[PDB]
Amino acid sequence: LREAMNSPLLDKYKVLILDEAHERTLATDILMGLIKEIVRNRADIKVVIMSATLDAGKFQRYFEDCPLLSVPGRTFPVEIFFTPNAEKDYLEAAIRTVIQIHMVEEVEGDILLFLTGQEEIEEACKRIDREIQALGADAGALSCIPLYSTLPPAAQQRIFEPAPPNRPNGAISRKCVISTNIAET
RNA sequence: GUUCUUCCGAGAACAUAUACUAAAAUUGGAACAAUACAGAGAAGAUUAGCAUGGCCCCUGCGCAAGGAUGACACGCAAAUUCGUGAAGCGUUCCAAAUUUU
Ligand SMILES: [Mg+2]
Ligand SMILES: [Mg+2]
Repeated sequence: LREAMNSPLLDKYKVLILDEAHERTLATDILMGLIKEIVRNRADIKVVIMSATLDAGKFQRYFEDCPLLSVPGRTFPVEIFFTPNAEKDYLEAAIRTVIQIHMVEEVEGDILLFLTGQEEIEEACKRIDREIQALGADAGALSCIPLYSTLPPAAQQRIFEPAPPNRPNGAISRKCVISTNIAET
């Protein structure tokens, strides 16, 4: 967007590629419109709008029914789960969920819990620490790591830390990263 | 006033205090007749009665018997006095998802 404001037809460019279109950022929304305007005029320049989300081909219309290419490719399959009734206090549920997983799941792995913000990610750390201090020696060590966009560098760097070597009884120790949408994308 | 005295115009005896004192003038207290109008004790109703009480009477010779069982009684039915533990308070809140030039 900064280049176009000096050179409206993007004169240096032959093939554009507007990646990650799903994120729909103010930079991107402006671009797309001007770039469709460019697709008039500079009638030699290719445009390849990529999106990583499956989105309902609204992009396909917008650009004069341009051809849509679908490419699959995840790495592993994921299991999805729901609560059958609707819990009325989600943080009490989330905290309770973390403990439940820590105790019952036999597979090694870390827990990534999505909360709304620092008023909660700093509460959820504390309260989850309380119940693991209650569960004592049998349960594996759970390490609770907050993660939000304004943590200083040293506090962010924790997330790279590996789990304990687990307790001797075979109880799986785990890292629990509690994070806003910074862990989403 | 009437009977006696006489020197004669006075004397003596008898007789002794009635009457809400009115032909009045004033000033009160009871019961009558009845216009339009409704219903007179007893835990639904139809209804004998006998009591109880007292600054309420009437008829009755009356300690008999009657008057709506004479009437009234008919609710705010409030009268010697407390003992317990919680909670506001003594004046006082509420908070940053991601991120780009
Ligand atoms: Mg009766
Ligand atoms: Mg009678």
